[PDB]
Amino acid sequence: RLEGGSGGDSEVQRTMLELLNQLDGFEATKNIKVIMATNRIDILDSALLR
Amino acid sequence: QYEKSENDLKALQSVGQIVGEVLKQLTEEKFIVKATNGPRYVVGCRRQLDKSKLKPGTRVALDMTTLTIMRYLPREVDPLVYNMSHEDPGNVSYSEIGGLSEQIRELREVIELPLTNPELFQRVGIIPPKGCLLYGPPGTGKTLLARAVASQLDCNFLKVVSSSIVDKYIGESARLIREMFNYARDHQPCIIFMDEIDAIGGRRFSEGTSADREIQRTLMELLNQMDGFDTLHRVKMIMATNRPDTLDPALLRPGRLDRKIHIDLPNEQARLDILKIHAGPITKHGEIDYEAIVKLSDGFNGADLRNVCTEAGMFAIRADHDFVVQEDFMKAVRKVADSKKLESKLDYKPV
Amino acid sequence: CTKIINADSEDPKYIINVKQFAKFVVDLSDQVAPTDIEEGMRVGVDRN
Amino acid sequence: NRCFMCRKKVGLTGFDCRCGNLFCGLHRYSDKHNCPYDYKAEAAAKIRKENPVVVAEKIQRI
Amino acid sequence: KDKIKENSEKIKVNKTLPYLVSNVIELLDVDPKGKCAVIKTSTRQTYFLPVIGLVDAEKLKPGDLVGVNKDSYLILETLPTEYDSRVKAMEVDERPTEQYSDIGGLDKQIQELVEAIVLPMNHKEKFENLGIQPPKGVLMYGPPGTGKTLLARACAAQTKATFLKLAGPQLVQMFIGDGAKLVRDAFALAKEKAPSIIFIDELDAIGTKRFDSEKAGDREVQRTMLELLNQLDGFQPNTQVKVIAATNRVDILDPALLRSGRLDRKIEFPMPNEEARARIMQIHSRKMNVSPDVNYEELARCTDDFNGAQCKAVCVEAGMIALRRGATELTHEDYMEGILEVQAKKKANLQYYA
Amino acid sequence: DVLPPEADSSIMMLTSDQKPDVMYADIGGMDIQKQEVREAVELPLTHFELYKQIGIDPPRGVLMYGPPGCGKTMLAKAVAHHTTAAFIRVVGSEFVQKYLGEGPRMVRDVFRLAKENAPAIIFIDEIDAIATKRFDAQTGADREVQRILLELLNQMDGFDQNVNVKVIMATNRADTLDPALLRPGRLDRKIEFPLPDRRQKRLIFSTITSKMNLSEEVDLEDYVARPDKISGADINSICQESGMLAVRENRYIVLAKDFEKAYKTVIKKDEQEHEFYK
Amino acid sequence: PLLHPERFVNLGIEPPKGVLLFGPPGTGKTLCARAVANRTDACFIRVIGSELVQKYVGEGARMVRELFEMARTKKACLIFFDEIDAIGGARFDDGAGGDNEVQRTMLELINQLDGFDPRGNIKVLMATNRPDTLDPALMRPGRLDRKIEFSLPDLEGRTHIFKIHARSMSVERDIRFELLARLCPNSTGAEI
Ligand SMILES: Nc1ncnc2c1ncn2[C@@H]1O[C@H](COP(=O)(O)OP(=O)(O)OP(=O)(O)O)[C@@H](O)[C@H]1O
Ligand SMILES: Nc1ncnc2c1ncn2[C@@H]1O[C@H](COP(=O)(O)OP(=O)(O)OP(=O)(O)O)[C@@H](O)[C@H]1O
Ligand SMILES: Nc1ncnc2c1ncn2[C@@H]1O[C@H](COP(=O)(O)OP(=O)(O)OP(=O)(O)O)[C@@H](O)[C@H]1O
Ligand SMILES: Nc1ncnc2c1ncn2[C@@H]1O[C@H](COP(=O)(O)OP(=O)(O)O)[C@@H](O)[C@H]1O
Ligand SMILES: [Mg+2]
Ligand SMILES: [Mg+2]
Ligand SMILES: [Mg+2]
Repeated sequence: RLEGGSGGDSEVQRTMLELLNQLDGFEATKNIKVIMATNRIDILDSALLR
Repeated sequence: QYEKSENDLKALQSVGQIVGEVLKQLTEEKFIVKATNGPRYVVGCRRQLDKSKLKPGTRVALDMTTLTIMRYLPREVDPLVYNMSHEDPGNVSYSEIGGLSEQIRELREVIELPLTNPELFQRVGIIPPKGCLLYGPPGTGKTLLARAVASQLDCNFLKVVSSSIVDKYIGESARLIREMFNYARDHQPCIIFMDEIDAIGGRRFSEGTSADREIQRTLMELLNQMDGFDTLHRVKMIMATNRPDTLDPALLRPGRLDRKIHIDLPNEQARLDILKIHAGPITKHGEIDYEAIVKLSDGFNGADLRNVCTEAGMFAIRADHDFVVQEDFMKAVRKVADSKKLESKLDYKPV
Repeated sequence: CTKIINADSEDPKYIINVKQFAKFVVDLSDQVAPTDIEEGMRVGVDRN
Repeated sequence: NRCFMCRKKVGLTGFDCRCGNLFCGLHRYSDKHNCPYDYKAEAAAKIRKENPVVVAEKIQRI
Repeated sequence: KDKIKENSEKIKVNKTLPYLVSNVIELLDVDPKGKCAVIKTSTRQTYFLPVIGLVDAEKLKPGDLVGVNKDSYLILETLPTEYDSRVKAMEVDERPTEQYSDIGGLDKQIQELVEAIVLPMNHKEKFENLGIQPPKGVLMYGPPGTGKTLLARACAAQTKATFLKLAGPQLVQMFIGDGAKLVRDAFALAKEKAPSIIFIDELDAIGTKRFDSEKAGDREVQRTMLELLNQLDGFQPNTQVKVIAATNRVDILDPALLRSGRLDRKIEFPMPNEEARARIMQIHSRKMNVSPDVNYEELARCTDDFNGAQCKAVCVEAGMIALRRGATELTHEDYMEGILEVQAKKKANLQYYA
Repeated sequence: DVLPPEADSSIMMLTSDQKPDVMYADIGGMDIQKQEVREAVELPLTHFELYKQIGIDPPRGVLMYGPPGCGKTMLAKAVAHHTTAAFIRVVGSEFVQKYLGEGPRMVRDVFRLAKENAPAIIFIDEIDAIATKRFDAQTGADREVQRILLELLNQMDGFDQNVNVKVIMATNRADTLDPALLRPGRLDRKIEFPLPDRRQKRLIFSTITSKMNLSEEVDLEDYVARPDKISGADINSICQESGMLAVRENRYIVLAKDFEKAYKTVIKKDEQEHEFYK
Repeated sequence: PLLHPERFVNLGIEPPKGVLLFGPPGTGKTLCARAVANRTDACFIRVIGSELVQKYVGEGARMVRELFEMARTKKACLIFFDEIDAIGGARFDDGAGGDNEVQRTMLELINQLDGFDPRGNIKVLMATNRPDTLDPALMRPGRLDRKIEFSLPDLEGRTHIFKIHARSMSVERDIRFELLARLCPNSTGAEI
């Protein structure tokens, strides 16, 4: 999240913002899914992605 | 004066040169060199440079315009060193200091003896020690002892504050250590001294700040070039600090830091002795009871007793008696001893 | 533009750095008076 | 080395009052030696040098 | 004479004004046979000149600053060594006036200061006939409002040696290092001006008991401070500079700071007992038109637990208070009201007493 | 013109003569991990088709880690003395010059030379100075350092899976590192140099004591029984202290008292306890 | 003292350059700041209290240097601080690993405020809501001289503020506000 925010943007959270840029579209999955598996689950911006 | 004018006339038409190193010899007249400030070039000698002496890594002088090798020169001069090589003025021998003659002799075996008579170490067949550490309360004479020791050689001794090494750039600090150990590699019987490692020493940090990383890298250069791959010869390391507890254990293991010398406060006899030391050049009377002064003397640095001798002279200046009475001694002792109501935590556990 | 360090005796003989380029011993042009060129000053100098 | 308000010899514990005279710790105060200096005038003069006469933006140029 | 005229004439021509500075890196001597040297310019370039130029090999030393020709790359001037610009700011040039008659209630401490500093600067033969040493380092500690700035600016106001100031936080720099550079440049500066006294205030800001301290802060502060200790006492001592420091709280400092030679004499400052209060009020009541019916003893005994600053402040407010009614002289009641203002009265209804 | 591939290097391998003079049998008491590493590197030059027929996939690089002075370098210092391949020793933090990308340029210079010369052994000591985990900051440094991390990984991943280039890294703290190095394909063989045991203490004592005169009235095992949690380098300090002790006695022969004083010097600083805790 | 540097010379006094404001919020301190700045006739300089805390060491002090530089350059200039609690409120040292940098910066404001060759012609106006948790060094007079507070209007300040906030608006000619303020025993001008 914005921890590496105003102080440089870290080049990564922005690409994540493009990720959410695409997920915030229209798929309904149709037949397409996206899986994810991660530790350190209490840092990311999952509030918006819920 | 006309001769001087002719001298400058001849001096006018001399142009400098570029300084660089020899990378590798491509052919008999083709060489690969690099400017000290950046890129590299392909050059040739003149006719009679004695090209055999040119080796990969040597240093040479190049023509500015023609850009060719002229006058290959010896190693370089590392300005963090000359200010710490020909800098210290003289000093009285260790006869001046006293009270710790056990340690006085003890350093002699690790430094003076193994170079003067290396035969015995070979006869028993045991390698001499490498590095020694000095620790104890401030004003135990830690710096002073090193001053007396360096006062013997005075020419083959390097001294370091261990704090002027930092800089503004990313590297530029380890490299100083490199050329230090390389000059010390140049002269064979080199003595290195570093006071107050705790600035550069540290112990470790769980990914703190980046400047911490510059520091820790600058230290790990020491850890490498102490034991590392290239062994050392006639390179003695003397370290000085106040609290050893704040240092890196990897630096504290034997091999790098061979022996840990412990300095402590003076005993009664030591206090009497140092008191006699500073008491020498003092216009006084045949009335001095050193014993009573030592009796009120409990736990005072050599600089502390020096302070006593100073203050007693202060009371002597009071009333303008050019001589010195004994009572001003005890008065100054009471004052100085009173002043130590502000110094707590003077001891530190070793390591 | 550059920055001034100090002056000398009987003459300007000014010591100046540019910013990171190099430090020089330069002099004022005739378009100026040798009064308001005190040290620690940002001053414009010819490139040539 | 001596005072002037009581002639008591001192030495290095003397004082140098504005009036050019040395005093002991008892007479160092201007009210213990009748100091003949206009502290008030050097007053009205220091404050006048340190005090910047402010000017409400008016009647500047032409 | 004609010939020397011509040669000097050419010297003027080829010795132009613009020079590129550089550093004397080292000197050598090549055989077939005189001296030689190598230089680094300000442009990060090294040059080897066999012919030195308009300078003296004995005069030059490793690590010097010189004026060199741009194109020829020849040594043409010897430059006086300069320090950091921040160092130049630390110099003192005004020389204020704070003669000792202005300060009060600190006779003893004043004696202990003039002893430790003034006499060593004046009568060295007195310290030599008995012949031991002069002290090394004076410290002022106590409550903030006791007046620590007064002795500094006053003694500098009286003496004529090179007084040099210093602030606490100034030694802290953005980039790591820069404190060792700064302090060392300062001490060398006082070296250039052998009659030299340096003052340091808020010494606690740099002096602090080290400990297992993490990523930042201390990790340059103790470096700079250690540079201060070593540059102050120990390796290569000197006698051509005297050190005065002052703080508020003493407990944060390290032992090596207050050992016995880095800071020789310790001076505490107790607040005005009675007569120091009364007399200080009598001192700032020097430039004000005073009705000559005023008891500074009454003023003192009613002024309890104040400092030199506050006692000054009451005398300040009294004049404006009388200025409220436009009166010229003052009254004891005026000082009383100023006391009330200085004391920060809270409220009313405190009437169920008595 | 095209130059020889090894011209622009700025660095040389282990020179023709700088063998550290450390016999492979010199390290007393490291039979398991010494031999294990020796097969970890040299064995995949003599036995390869077993790796294809069974499938072993010999790791490109190996990591060493342990307490500070467990012979970590004492082993790599010896392997170079008893091998023939190209060897290049590498400081941990020499590529940190204040230029822009001189770090990754130097990494290119190194790995291009390693690929160029022959089957070689690149040794990087004290990788902890670089292989952090924390993050990318921005003052003037973590750009230049972490980009050299990236250069190291880039030229670390794709050699050919066929060139005989053996990478050996080692530190004491195998914790403050990026697990990107902890990946199959980059580094697989992980080796610690833990403290010795009674037997390895006996071996080290035999090897060390075998050099000095050692008068036969000194019982070695008697000090061996004291566990004391000693590191391997401490033993050498012990025999040193005893030796210089007898020398201080003006004696060319060692006795047991020099060893009593030995543990009374090195083994000293061990006891601080408050009995009422138990 | 500024617009009339005459009386203080004719009597021989120095004005208290250091003023602190305090009291409950929403009361008339900001308003006083803007009004004084209205007739400021001076290089008035805002200062936001949190602007000084930064990521690097000493840089905030480097701010302060430029502050007192532009001050000394601009003759007869005013400085305002606001909620200076962030700067140097205490000297927490029981476990001395908390706040230190803005403590050092606060020390720089100490020195460049008073000590060693005073500033000359400068005036300092501060204001805080909790003037209770501050380092006493700022509390020393000479720096923070006067302690003006703004209270809560008993019944009539609210009346007059009805005349202030009720005047700049359109209403009928049938005004009366004493009836109002008698109805709001405890309300500020902001609530007015
Ligand atoms: N005895 C005194 N006579 C006159 N002024 C005094 C006295 N004691 C304190 N002061 C006042 O104190 C003010 C400066 O503050 P002080 O010297 O008490 O220490 P400070 O504010 O902590 O600054 P520093 O860091 O220099 O100690 C001076 O303006 C001075 O008028
Ligand atoms: N098996 C062994 N036999 C003999 N000596 C040993 C042995 N293991 C370690 N040592 C001792 O330890 C030293 C080896 O150096 P050391 O192990 O400290 O290097 P290192 O671990 O790479 O140091 P660092 O990693 O802290 O830079 C030798 O001087 C040797 O006396
Ligand atoms: N007596 C009054 N007359 C007119 N307006 C007032 C009065 N008291 C308060 N106000 C109004 O209420 C608001 C609060 O006043 P002000 O901003 O001075 O309080 P503050 O102390 O600065 O606030 P805080 O304490 O939250 O920083 C102002 O915007 C002002 O318009
Ligand atoms: N035995 C002694 N004889 C003379 N001077 C001593 C003695 N012990 C200590 N001193 C004085 O104390 C100082 C010791 O300082 P140093 O060795 O730097 O200790 P630290 O590093 O703890 O400050 C010396 O300058 C010296 O004058
Ligand atoms: Mg090693
Ligand atoms: Mg003060
Ligand atoms: Mg407000």
